[PDB]
Amino acid sequence: GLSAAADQTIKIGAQSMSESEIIASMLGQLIEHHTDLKTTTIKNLGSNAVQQQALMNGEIDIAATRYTGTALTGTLRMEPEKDPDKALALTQREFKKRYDLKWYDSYGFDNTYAFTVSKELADQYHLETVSDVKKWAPQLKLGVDNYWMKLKGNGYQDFTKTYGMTFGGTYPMQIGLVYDAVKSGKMDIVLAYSTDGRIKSYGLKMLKDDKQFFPPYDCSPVVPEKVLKEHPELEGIIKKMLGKIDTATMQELNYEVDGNLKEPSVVAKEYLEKHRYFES
Repeated sequence: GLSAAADQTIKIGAQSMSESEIIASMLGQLIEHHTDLKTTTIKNLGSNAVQQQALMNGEIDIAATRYTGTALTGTLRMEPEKDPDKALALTQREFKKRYDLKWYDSYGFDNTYAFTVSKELADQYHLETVSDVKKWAPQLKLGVDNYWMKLKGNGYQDFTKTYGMTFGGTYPMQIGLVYDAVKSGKMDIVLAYSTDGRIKSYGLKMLKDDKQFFPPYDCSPVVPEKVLKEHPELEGIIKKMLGKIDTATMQELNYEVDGNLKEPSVVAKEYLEKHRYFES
């Protein structure tokens, strides 16, 4: 019954990324700071598509981190809108229309796929943009996550159509591994994620996507409207995180996990303490 609503646990899902574990912990700890609700973390969801199915089948009550261009090309099966604002606004309307899901405004950061080389290779061959690598592509080994080569929309297939290049070799691996793979010289180029802490720490060079092949990847929490109606306090709490975490911040938090080997929960707790749980 409704009067027992506050006794239900709020299950917050995390994709298999350090970023998504940090944000899901941060949002869980903010909810518990403000309310009597219990929360749990539902970790290792493999991909955007898994998070979507978990929202629709009750596995998770909140997706902590979803990304506009991933949702636009992959869930919605729409062509990639290139403007951040327009892509957010389309994703929010289509998520509400199709699924009764509320896609919030962004936390403040975008986490894009980004073709990434060592500083040494970039310096040697004057590489600044992805188009710069077209003449070298047959001599390059690309390290990539275990999903993007297979994607029908805006994945490797469409990339080779847009840029007109095919890499000598492609090597799918857990995303976390690509940073040391390119830094150690095992891969020549990697499809990194821009918010990873190791891009700055390892001094890697992200190549400009000169053709704007990629859509924006602004990061937001997503919640079923039914969950918000039943727990009317959740909207005001989620709002406290929106627009508060910029790219530089998110990179520092990811570095604390992947570089400083802290637990995502501890990294999230230290950050909430530092910033007084977003109200001073």
